Amino acid sequence: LINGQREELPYSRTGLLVEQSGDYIKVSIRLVLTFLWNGEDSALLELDPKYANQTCGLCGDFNGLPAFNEFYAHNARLTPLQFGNLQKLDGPTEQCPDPLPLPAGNCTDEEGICHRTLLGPAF
Amino acid sequence: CVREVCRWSSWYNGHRPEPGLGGGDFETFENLRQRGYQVCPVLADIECRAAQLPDMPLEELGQQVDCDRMRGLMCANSQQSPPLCHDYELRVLCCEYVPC
Ligand SMILES: *[C@@H]1O[C@H](CO)[C@@H](O)[C@H](O)[C@H]1NC(C)=O
Ligand SMILES: [Ca+2]
Ligand SMILES: [Ca+2]
Repeated sequence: LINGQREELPYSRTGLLVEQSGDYIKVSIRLVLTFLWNGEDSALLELDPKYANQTCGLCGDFNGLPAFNEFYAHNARLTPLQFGNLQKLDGPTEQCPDPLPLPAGNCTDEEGICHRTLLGPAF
Repeated sequence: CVREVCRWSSWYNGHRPEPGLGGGDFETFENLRQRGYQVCPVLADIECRAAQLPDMPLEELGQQVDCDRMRGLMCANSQQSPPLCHDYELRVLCCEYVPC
């Protein structure tokens, strides 16, 4: 939907172009952003360098320091559940809950498939 | 013959609210189903309360809690001053139909 109207891919205008390119739907706004969306799970944002330090969201602060500035709100270090819940936004008439922590893990990489592939020659 | 037989449930405190801004208590029927707590598909009324203060009612607390028969109970830290919640729990009412 572009400004409330359905459009047929690709839709192109000055600065903006949206396409069914490849396996995804890609929205590129020139000098602003690149948004890839496979349509089922993945979704990837490329941002200009000029938005360094001026962004905030699940994608982080874009200041370049990974381990010190994302999860420290009012000097208190917080957790992925907390960080993902701070960046929340309900609908006008919606009260979505907060998902509760999942219990401990199991399985692990028994057959080594993740270690066989990820650590394999391909990468 | 068939007559409705109905009764209350027990108390369900499946979470301990977390200090901070995004914290609080989120006691939802879907979470109750996931955690293994028995959730009746059909109900008539449910009752919420604070687990640590089992006398003074919800409105006497004055905190912002939404507690409804279709969803459950939710208290968010950021909506209250101080930005915190109490440790709440709730119970539900289950009614079936038994032959006379
Ligand atoms: C990044 O943002 C922090 C937040 O206040 C600021 O203190 C710092 O000077 C900024 N640095 C750059 C390089 O933008
Ligand atoms: Ca950072
Ligand atoms: Ca609780």
